Amino acid sequence: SVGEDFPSEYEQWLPVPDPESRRRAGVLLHPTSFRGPHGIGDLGEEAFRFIDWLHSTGCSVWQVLPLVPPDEGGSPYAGQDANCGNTLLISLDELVKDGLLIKDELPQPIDADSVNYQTANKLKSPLITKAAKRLIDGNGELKSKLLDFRNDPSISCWLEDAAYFAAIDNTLNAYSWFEWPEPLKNRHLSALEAIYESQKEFIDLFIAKQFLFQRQWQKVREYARRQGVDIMGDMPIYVGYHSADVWANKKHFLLNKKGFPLLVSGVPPTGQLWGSPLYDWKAMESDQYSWWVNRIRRAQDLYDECRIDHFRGFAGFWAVPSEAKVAMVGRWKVGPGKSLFDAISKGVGKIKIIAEDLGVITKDVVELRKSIGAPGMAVLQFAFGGGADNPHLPHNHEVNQVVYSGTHDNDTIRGWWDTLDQEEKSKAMKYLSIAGEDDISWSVIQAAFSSTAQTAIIPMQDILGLGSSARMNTPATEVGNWGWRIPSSTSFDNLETESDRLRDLLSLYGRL
Amino acid sequence: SVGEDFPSEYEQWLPVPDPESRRRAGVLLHPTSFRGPHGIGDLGEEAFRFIDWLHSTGCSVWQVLPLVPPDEGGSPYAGQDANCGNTLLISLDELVKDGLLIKDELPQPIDADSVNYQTANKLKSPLITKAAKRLIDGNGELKSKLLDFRNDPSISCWLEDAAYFAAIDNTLNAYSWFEWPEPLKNRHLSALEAIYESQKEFIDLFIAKQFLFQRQWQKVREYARRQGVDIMGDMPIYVGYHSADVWANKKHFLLNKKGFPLLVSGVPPDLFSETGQLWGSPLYDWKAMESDQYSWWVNRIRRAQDLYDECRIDHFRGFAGFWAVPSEAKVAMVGRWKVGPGKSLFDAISKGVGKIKIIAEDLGVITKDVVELRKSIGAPGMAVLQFAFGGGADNPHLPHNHEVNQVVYSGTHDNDTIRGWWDTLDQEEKSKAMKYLSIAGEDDISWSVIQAAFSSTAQTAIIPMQDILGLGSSARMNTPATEVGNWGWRIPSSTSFDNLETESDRLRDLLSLYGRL
Ligand SMILES: OC[C@H]1O[C@H](O[C@H]2[C@H](O)[C@@H](O)[C@@H](O[C@H]3[C@H](O)[C@@H](O)[C@@H](O[C@H]4[C@H](O)[C@@H](O)[C@@H](O[C@H]5[C@H](O)[C@@H](O)[C@@H](O[C@H]6[C@H](O)[C@@H](O)[C@@H](O[C@H]7[C@H](O)[C@@H](O)[C@@H](O[C@H]8[C@H](O)[C@@H](O)[C@@H](O[C@H]9[C@H](O)[C@@H](O)[C@@H](O)O[C@@H]9CO)O[C@@H]8CO)O[C@@H]7CO)O[C@@H]6CO)O[C@@H]5CO)O[C@@H]4CO)O[C@@H]3CO)O[C@@H]2CO)[C@H](O)[C@@H](O)[C@@H]1O
Ligand SMILES: OC[C@H]1O[C@H](O[C@H]2[C@H](O)[C@@H](O)[C@@H](O[C@H]3[C@H](O)[C@@H](O)[C@@H](O[C@H]4[C@H](O)[C@@H](O)[C@@H](O[C@H]5[C@H](O)[C@@H](O)[C@@H](O[C@H]6[C@H](O)[C@@H](O)[C@@H](O[C@H]7[C@H](O)[C@@H](O)[C@@H](O[C@H]8[C@H](O)[C@@H](O)[C@@H](O)O[C@@H]8CO)O[C@@H]7CO)O[C@@H]6CO)O[C@@H]5CO)O[C@@H]4CO)O[C@@H]3CO)O[C@@H]2CO)[C@H](O)[C@@H](O)[C@@H]1O
Repeated sequence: SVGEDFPSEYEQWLPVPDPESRRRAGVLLHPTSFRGPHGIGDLGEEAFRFIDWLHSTGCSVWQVLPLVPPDEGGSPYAGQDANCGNTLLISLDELVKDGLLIKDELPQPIDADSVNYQTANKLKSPLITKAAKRLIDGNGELKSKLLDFRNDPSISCWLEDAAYFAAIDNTLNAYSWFEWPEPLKNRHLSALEAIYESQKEFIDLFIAKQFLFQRQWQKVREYARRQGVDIMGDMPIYVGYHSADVWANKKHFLLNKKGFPLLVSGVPPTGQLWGSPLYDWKAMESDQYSWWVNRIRRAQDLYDECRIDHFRGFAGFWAVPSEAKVAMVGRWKVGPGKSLFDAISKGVGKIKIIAEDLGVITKDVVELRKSIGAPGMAVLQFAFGGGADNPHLPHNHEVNQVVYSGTHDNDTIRGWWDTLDQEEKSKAMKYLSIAGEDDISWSVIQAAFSSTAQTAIIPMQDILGLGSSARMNTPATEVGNWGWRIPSSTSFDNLETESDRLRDLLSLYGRL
Repeated sequence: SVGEDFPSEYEQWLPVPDPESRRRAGVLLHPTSFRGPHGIGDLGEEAFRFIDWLHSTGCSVWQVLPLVPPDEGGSPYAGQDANCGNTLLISLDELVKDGLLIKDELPQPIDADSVNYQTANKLKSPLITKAAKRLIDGNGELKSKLLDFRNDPSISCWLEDAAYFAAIDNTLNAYSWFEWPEPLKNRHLSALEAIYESQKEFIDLFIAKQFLFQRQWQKVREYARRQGVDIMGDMPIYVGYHSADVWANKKHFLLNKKGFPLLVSGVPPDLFSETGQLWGSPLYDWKAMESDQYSWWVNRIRRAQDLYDECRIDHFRGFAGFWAVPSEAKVAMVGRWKVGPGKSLFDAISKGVGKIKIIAEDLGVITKDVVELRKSIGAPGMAVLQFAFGGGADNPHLPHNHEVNQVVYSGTHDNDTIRGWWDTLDQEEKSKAMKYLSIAGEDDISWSVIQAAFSSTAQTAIIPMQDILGLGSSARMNTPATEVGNWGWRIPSSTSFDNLETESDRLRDLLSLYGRL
């Protein structure tokens, strides 16, 4: 009532910081990059030591690339399945702790300054198989947990299809499932029954290996939670054609009557022809988008938060005739928009998505992102072309946003600086606080941390001040990517200086 | 619909910047500070030269302090009236252009490094009176404009009361209107009639002088608009007791039956103040104001719209909740918090006046209701960089904590200059500032802070002229709670707007870099 006395509590009725608005920082590091003797990083001791080091710095987020089974080139983005984990991340030493291997069975260490997948597979897979076999042949607590995992409806809704798909793909010599004999191609019940009988061992071992992955990943996730670290995963909007995701869900994709894609993914200008099948969004509507709901439920199972690559495809997507050799001959199609996210909310509750929204995007993309409250991205490596309206410049950043120095698709800051255009360089020198070129990565890190963006993420390569040899991926190249590992001599114990320097900057910019 | 082709225009359907979100910068400079021969700055040629210089820098806002008639110490915040203009800002040269003075009547120039009000009044007021007399005695276009001004209902709703109040205050030897004889104190109709008869000349001259102020100020404002410069004024939430604002609107204030205030304004002791502050202004009877749809405040805002593009309101928190001290108290601690009018006030203003552009002065420990009210009306608050380096990294004045809908200052008229502030800064705050700011020579510390203001996400950055000129503590405009030596700063006599090209270039370069052009 106007003019009357307030209660005496008035003076303590102060604004409270919303815990959901807490400023934070983190590190982008894929677990393949961890040090160790078995040819690849894994979910063992180095994952826990990394989490400890991250906690020591004051960082509270760890971002990974997709954890799916990669292709032969190591790519997390050409996954063999959208929901399975990369079994080569399984730690042999952790299997010893679980009693499925004995210490004596572990292999002699190998030099692998970079990940060679074929070498890691040859070394580790026989032992992961032996552990899985011991698991299925036993009858204890661990076997009982395997059964709970296998019979859990939110696991079984993708795992059985994944395991049958893999067993068929293992048994058949064929390019893709389009070439499979009709009863297998089209999942006839008695054909699938016959596959279970004839490939029973393969199927049970595949499922056990997914269990072992789940168990180890979940231990890592819990450990991160215990040390005040959230994990942010990565989910590409599209899935590959030759996958259980498509084969077991044909009606949910734009395929012809023979199961061949009608239209494929890409972006216009030469633009890019990615060549993935496209979702049949109208068909998906008819079962309240169950396929996407299930995918998000799996993402929730693995990660605290998730980046979706090419988030713009939910508003509008480029569709290329499947017979085309290039992208420029396609059409833009209307995406599902907020009705998809409404269905997800109804199905799964609150989600934490990060929209990858880089490049030329349309007004509908921005409106959709805002309507669901998702942050977009700023990337400082992109800030110094054009004028002062570039959205990647700090003064243009938004609070509900994730700022990066760069992503896995960019060179390291040092490498980027090396090849940078003179006009962009002179510009960067005005915006950034730069001392020696040796320390350019720390200039950019400081600019990221000084941002109003609620979350700042730095690649481990930039914290280590590494050059172009440490770049994780060069887009559109098909060899020499995804192999970077933390140098063999750099232990998390050897990074106290870097931790102190990070912590000092987080303190200064209110991210602790 | 889903899955179908978009039109072929799709790829050009790009996000458009909202023109209302445009980043900008500006300068805080009160017109008394302009150079010139008559003891005080004025609304003549220096105001136009300043606008031209400001335009050249890329700035698009000019902020002033209240333009009201100040007290004898020069304070714009102890105004004699809430709506009148300070007639000492009237340019004598502009009166010559209007044919109301001849060049020969102008006084010999005086050296006045700082504004002395008594000196300016003695020099200028007789000539402003002579001009006003010539105006009222004439017939012609200018006389016709005077009549239009006087008979305009949105002028007359405050000007007639102001003019009668001033005529009585002139005629009577009394401390305040509380001491006036009852028929004058209480505005008896036949007493007011008698005053118009006996003080007709005074009243007509007062009104003419307000006309001359309005004419000159409106020319400055129109010139600014032509050069792409918005003017931001300043309106203190409360008004003084000895004013037409109170005397002519007694039922709108918390007064007793004798017209003495029941409760007066202040703030209580704080995290940052052991004793609070007793300001001692009368308080609004907000309940009574609600009953006529806040007509007094609607009229005040209409006058603010007439003078300014946008307006800062000092102690905006008083609209949500206000501290009320028994008027007999010698100490602020004795009061209590009362419920303010909240958004119903702003709704009434919107109905009465349309869209307004207010800036909320919201500094210090404020309550959740203040923040919610400010946000509900879309008003920006303030950040002041001089306050940013105490406490930890959650300090709201630090750039990383700035908001878009906000006005960032290096400092205000109540703060020292940046150079002066730096000189006396606490070693712990200084070390902190040295980490956050980009500093070259310490002589150029004001430019470090300017850069930090411009680099902010805050939509508007405002810099005192003293900081552009890199001046020290001698150029501080006001020291709060002191009663002598304030409000006097003038631009050094040597420094002309024709010789600030380097400063203009430097500002423009920073505005370009930070997207404020
Ligand atoms: O003419 C005859 C006449 O002459 C004289 O009168 C004249 C005056 O002398 C003259 O100056 C002039 O006055 C006028 C002014 O010019 C004009 O500007 C106007 O001024 C008004 C304001 O309008 C009004 O709002 C008010 O302002 C007051 C405040 O009410 C008061 O509280 C106080 O605030 C200041 C602080 O004290 C000061 O410390 C600082 O605060 C900073 C702080 O330092 C900084 O750290 C930061 O703080 C954060 C903090 O970092 C963050 O962590 C958090 O804290 C939380 C904790 O962490 C938690 O643990 C938990 O506790 O919660 C807290 C809180 O959430 O949040 C903190 C807050 O954000 O930021 C702070 C700032 O935000 O600055 C404060 C603001 O200045 O002091 C101000 C200033 O005084 O009053 C002034 C007037 O005093 O109007 C004036 C006219 O009325 O003209 C006069 C008339 O001529 C004579 O005096 C007179 O007697 C003669 O008759
Ligand atoms: O395994 C077998 C397989 O191997 C290869 O395939 C693999 C790939 O090689 C490999 O890279 C990997 O790809 C995946 C990738 O790793 C993932 O991150 C993910 O990437 C895709 C993205 O999700 C998706 O969105 C898209 O992104 C591309 C965009 O669509 C394009 O438009 C384009 O956009 C970039 C611009 O070209 C570029 O210029 C830059 O733009 C910035 C400007 O520089 C800057 O000025 C600023 O502009 C402002 C202005 O300043 C302002 O005034 C105003 O006008 O606004 C503008 C715009 O805001 O800002 C711009 C940025 O905002 O950056 C743009 C963003 O990058 O390129 C994008 C990047 O490519 O496609 C990505 C993939 O290309 O998913 C990938 C796919 O899965 O894995 C592959 C699979 O293994 C072979 O290629 C295969 O053939 C082989 O079969």
